[PDB]
Amino acid sequence: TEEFDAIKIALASPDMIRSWSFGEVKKPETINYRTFKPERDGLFCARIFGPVKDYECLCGKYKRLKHRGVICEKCGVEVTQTKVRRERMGHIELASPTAHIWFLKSLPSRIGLLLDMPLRDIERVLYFESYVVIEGGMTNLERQQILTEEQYLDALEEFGDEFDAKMGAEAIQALLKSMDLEQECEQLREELNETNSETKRKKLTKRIKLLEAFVQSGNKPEWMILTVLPVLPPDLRPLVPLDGGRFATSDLNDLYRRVINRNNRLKRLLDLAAPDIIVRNEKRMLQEAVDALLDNGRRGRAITGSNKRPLKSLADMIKGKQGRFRQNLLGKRVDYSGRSVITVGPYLRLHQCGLPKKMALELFKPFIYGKLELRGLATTIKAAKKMVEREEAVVWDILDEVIREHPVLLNRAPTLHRLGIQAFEPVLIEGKAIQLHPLVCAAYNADFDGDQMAVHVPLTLEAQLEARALMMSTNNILSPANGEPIIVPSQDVVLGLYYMTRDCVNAKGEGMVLTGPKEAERLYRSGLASLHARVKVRITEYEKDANGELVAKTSLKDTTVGRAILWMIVPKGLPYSIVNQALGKKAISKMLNTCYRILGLKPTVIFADQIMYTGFAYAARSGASVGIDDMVIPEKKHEIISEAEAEVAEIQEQFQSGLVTAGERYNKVIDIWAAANDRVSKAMMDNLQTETVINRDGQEEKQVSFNSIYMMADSGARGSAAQIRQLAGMRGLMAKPDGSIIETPITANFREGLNVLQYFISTHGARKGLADTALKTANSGYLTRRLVDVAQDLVVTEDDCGTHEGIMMTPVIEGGDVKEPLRDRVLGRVTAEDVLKPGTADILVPRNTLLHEQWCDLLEENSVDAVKVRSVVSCDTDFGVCAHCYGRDLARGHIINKGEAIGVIAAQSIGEPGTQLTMRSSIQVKNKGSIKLSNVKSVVNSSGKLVITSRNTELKLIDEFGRTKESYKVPYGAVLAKGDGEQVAGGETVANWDPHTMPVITEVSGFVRFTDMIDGQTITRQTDELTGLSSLVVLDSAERTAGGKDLRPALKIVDAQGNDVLIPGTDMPAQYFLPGKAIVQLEDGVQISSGDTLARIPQITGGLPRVADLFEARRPKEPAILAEISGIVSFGKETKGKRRLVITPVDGSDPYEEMIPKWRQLNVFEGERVERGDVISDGPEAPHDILRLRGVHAVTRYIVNEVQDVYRLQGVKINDKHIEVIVRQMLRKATIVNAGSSDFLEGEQVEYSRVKIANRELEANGKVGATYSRDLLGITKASLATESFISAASFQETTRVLTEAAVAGKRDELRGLKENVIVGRLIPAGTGYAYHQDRMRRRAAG
Amino acid sequence: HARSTGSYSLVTQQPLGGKAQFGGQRFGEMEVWALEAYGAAYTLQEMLTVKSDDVNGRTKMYKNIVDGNHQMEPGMPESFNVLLKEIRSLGINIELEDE
Amino acid sequence: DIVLNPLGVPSRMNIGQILETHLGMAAKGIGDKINAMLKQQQEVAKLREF
Amino acid sequence: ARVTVQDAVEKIGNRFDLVLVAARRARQMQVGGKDPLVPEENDKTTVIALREIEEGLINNQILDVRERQEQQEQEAAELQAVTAIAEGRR
DNA sequence: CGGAAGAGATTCAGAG
RNA sequence: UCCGCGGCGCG
DNA sequence: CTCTGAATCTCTTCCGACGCGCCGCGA
Ligand SMILES: [Mg+2]
Ligand SMILES: [Zn+2]
Ligand SMILES: [Zn+2]
Repeated sequence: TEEFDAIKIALASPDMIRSWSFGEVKKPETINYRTFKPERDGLFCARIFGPVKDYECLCGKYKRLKHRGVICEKCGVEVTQTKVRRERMGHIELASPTAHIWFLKSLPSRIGLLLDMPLRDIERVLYFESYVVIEGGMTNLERQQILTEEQYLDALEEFGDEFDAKMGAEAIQALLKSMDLEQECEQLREELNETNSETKRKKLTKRIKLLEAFVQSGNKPEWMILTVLPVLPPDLRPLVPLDGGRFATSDLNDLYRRVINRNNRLKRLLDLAAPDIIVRNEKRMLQEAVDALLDNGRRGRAITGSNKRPLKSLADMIKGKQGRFRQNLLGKRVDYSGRSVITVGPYLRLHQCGLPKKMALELFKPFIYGKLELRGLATTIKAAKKMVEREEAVVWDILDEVIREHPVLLNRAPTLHRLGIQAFEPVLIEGKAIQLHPLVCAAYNADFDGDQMAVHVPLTLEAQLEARALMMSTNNILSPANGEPIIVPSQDVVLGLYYMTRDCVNAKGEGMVLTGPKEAERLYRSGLASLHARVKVRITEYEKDANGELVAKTSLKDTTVGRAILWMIVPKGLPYSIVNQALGKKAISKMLNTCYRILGLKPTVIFADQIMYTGFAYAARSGASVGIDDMVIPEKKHEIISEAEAEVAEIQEQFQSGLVTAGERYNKVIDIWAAANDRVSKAMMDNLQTETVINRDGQEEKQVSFNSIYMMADSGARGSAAQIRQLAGMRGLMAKPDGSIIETPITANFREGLNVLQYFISTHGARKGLADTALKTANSGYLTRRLVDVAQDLVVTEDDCGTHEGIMMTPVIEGGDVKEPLRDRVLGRVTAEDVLKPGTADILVPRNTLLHEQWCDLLEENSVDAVKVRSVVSCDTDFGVCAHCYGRDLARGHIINKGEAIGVIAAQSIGEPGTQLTMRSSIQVKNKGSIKLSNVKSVVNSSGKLVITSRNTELKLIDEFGRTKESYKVPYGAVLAKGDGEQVAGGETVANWDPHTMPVITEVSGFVRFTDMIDGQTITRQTDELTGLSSLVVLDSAERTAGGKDLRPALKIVDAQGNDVLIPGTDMPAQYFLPGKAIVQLEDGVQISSGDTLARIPQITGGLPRVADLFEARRPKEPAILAEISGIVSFGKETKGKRRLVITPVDGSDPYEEMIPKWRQLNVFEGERVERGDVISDGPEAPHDILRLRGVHAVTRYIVNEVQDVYRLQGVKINDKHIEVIVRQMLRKATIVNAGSSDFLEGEQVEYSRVKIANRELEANGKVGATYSRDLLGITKASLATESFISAASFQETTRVLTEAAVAGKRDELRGLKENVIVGRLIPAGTGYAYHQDRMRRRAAG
Repeated sequence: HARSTGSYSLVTQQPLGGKAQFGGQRFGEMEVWALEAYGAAYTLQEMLTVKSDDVNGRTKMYKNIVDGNHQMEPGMPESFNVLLKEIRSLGINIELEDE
Repeated sequence: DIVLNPLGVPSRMNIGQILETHLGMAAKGIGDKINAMLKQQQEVAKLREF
Repeated sequence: ARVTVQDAVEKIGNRFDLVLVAARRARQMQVGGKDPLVPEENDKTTVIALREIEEGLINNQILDVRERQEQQEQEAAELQAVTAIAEGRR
């Protein structure tokens, strides 16, 4: 229509709004009830808003279009269409101004901070409680002075008419119109440069920028106080009839009426010369009425109606989940849709869904009209309608003709991830249930216990082409969350295949030879041999040769009849070995995956369908079933339980003799019950799992049992070892609601009856779990909404940015366990640098190569330990990411195509598993390797051991090929029994430490001499009359005297002559201070060896909250402090609770001082040389400081590691890319440290793209570029921080962002996805992307 | 339940909700994100503008479908005009640019 | 008359329902026998003792 | 019927570009009424266009040159018509 | 309700 | 031809 | 002994899935 390019917002000038309005409304009247006609000058006055009916005058003067576009003479109504009623806005004119409640009440008082006034004063003047002052030079009274009534009278009775004092509305209007902007701008900036206080500086800066925003928008600030108030058109605030002729009035109409009434009252009291207090009361009521109209409930008590409910003001029509933004602009209701209960249909091919005939007829009724007239069977739409409503079977023939290639979309609420909507080619069935193919039903997360599903039909041919090419289920084989296929069988299919491939030691026809799988099928179907019988069969297989031909091979192999039968369906090219074992769920999954990699898409689809058919058929023929005799109870159980209860009695009587504390008695009982439960479980599994049967020759032999429940568990079709354990073994301990474990475990299994007590205590867990999931759903949905909002802008916009930067990928290893191999972390990513063959300079993998499966296998063969890959966070693309930095698209297998929206994919991929999350002294070598130290400094002693002065060293055990095997952190001062590079074996002790104390280490031998210490002041003389030998303890600051304050207890080391030995490498003396409350085992004046120690020192949350805190950039409550500077630590002044630490740079001239608290244990002893980003004290880690110290790569590695850790603990797989993209989206805001020659002001928040572009052009013309630091804002703030104010207003805090944009004079270019979705043009992603490129070229041409 | 076409609401001009009113299903925001995950722009545009809210575009679409031509002409969602009128009535001036 | 999937039973742990099924097969069993014992129209004393 | 389009996508490479090309081809086949280049077998214009691009007979540049030559034919008809009108006036 | 974040007001410590 | 509010109900 | 800045305390505001189905009531 109007083809707008952007949207602009600003304050409303009163002349502008008056120009909008086609008239003023002056009375609270709406419509007459004798005749349902609007009253003139009323809220629905037709003379203003136009006629109620098309071209119908209120007077009845004219009735048809012959006079279209003329006014009546008897009345001012116009001969036009009713649509104008929707458009035209009225206006009302107030006898007094009124503050617009938004600018007052918004969290920063924009008017208040503009005028520097406290909000209490502003409300006390605007609400008519006090006067305020405007000054004249003859009076000492200054302007903006608050003035109470007694002060008002006191001032006026001496200086009346010399100064002036007014109430809130008029005074604020006059003040705003009586101030200049440039003078206050310059005074504010001069104060900013002259002042120092950071609070004062930030207030000054925000005022400066507010004034700059007002001047650059040119919006006269006084406009913030309304003087003329718009009237919403009648249709948007409809008055709707009711039964009995009543009418429901929209609350907006009542608020408007009240405001009209108050305005009329105030004008009448003014024009008849009322006394002062009366008109003041009336105008205060009018101001309150306007506040109610705009934002009822925003201040004080909310207005309410007869229903005792608060009325919904205008602001409530846009705020909240019922608001206009969320309810209608997004999430429209749609035509051509249906819903129905779903149902299994196994006879369907993969790509076709069974759609009830009635729904098809209803949906395609327009298409049927069309084709029926086209084929000449019906002449007019009435004929078509009457024919289709009579269902003349020719309509059924036409209906079968129309849909033959017409895909439809199936959707299941909630649409957790994009698989939730899929496309199918319909097939017509009588009945009323929609029939799905079970395989895709598994992907839907759907079930068949009564889940409904909704169906939409695309209209246009471009739309149906999109549905076919993109959405058809034959395309969505690979999940976006990971590369593994999503179309995977379960339940009966897996059970059937498992039964079909399981062999037994002796069966009908064992040992015969079959010339081909067809004969195997014959012998099975003719009943002369059972599936399980082992036999030799001649089989042909094929392989993809070096050229790409399917070269054949034929041979005899040992197999089972069932296995040959299954092989017969396998397509050419897969090796026979894939089948020749007991096929579980995982085996079938990897079989489908290997089919998809070796062959194309369509052979895999056909293979899937054939698998489904054969599995179902043979499962049915199997007749597997569950019976009460199957859940065998191991007869050992009674004995084990008697033993356990005997031990319980023993420990209980041991406590009865008082030999132990009750807590340890509880612990012992719990331990023995757990041990007994495990023993019973093992006995049950052993008895169930295997059984003895006679062989062919007549002897007993063991084999895997065909017990039904065991077969179901072992196949992986359904159930688990836990459920089997509960079914037959004793189910064990259970927790009280506090999470503590009841001493008496539930002893009876499910097969025997549970007593009432066991059942009752068990119900605790059941209701805990149900409440748990009920609550978790909401948090998961909320989190997903957030992630989507933050990442929705990001789209692949170019092929290659040309960045050599990237991140280093190594396998994730914790505590000697390889939690994640390198192949998974690097598959599908592009090499940032050329990979070299280990130990050589030869290039193994070139730079900028997408690492597919063959490259990963090659990397594994050469045992490459680390790779460097391109990352989303390191991409140089502006307003997007390049295809090479993102890498392989999980859903397709190759490099991602241009124009794909990746952020939304990542957001859904993170959100969906969230439904599954839960929410309420020595080192031993594990295996062979070599010991290496990551970062260490070590000293060796007379005992032959090694003691370490690095506080964050890690042992790493390395493979003979240089790959890592194990790694473990080692505390300060631990003792080590081995040198670096020595060989190690499993179970070998290599290092030791006391975890219950902190030592202090002396590197060189010598004679200790106490220094800077006095007994009873810095140290006190412990003689442990109750414990043992003499000792000395440093007196804490509360215990030490003032003489012990500046004297810091220490010991120097001296030579044999008593001369103070120097540190071996520095000019500092070998001086070792004793921290507060430190303990030393040695007295003054004793010898100590090199590498020897003397010091004694006194020394979890749920997954979903943890991930929420990570992505919200939450500051941890005990932030570890790290060295902001490279230098030497140094002590200094002391004060209450906090120590004045200082770091002194080695070469730098700028020391820094920090208020390090003393209650946290310090890891610094006045000798620790330290570098930037090194830990000074431990604790939870603050992401912002990590970013400041160690850069973007450190923080991205930290975030990805934590999120992957929690998810892998749950067992869900999510590729790192979807976390890295979120991290890059978090990282937009930067701050300017110097402007160079740029126009940017210092300390401003700027989007990283803008400053990057500005610096690039600035250096492109040779000027000094600006410098910046990047700030990790939380995802909520980062989503609100965007320039696209429309998206922000859609998301949260609508009033705040609207006010901010309004005062700013913001403009949004409508470049993201959400904005275009609101507007309704094509999104700039996917197929729409191309449409935009031409447009932008035209916009470049324009 | 199934709805090809029927009644339309007064204020928002969107189709009615619920079986009793013979309304259509709701293409909730989660489904919109699902479409955004695909490159399927055209079906999204059709879902929002023509099928739902364009007071004239859906008439044109009905005409063309009856005629057997699967054209499309996206106008402007009337709910957007409703939002504009409410924001203006609030006293905040908002307007389109580059007409 | 009705065919149910067995796979649900171990994973939902509705073991009791299987027992119900068994009792059902027992219950109608007696019914069937007594039905036949009635259909042959034998002496009521025999069915009384049964 | 068409089980999958993946071969056509391989030919065009960009999946979305395939959708656009097939869309315009089907548009001109339906309203313009130009006949399919391959047998139709009671299929629909959509799958017809998909097969045609699958055979490599139809591609963005091929559409471009076809549109160019059709425009040249139309303008030749216009010029010959106006020359005939002038000959009628003379 | 509870938890988290922001803004304003009040109190304590350090420096003069 | 309709704005809801409250309530249960199934996903 | 006093003043300013920084830190701490108090008060106020915002947020805690999507989807359908019936019943009642309604200044
Ligand atoms: Mg279900
Ligand atoms: Zn008139
Ligand atoms: Zn890049």
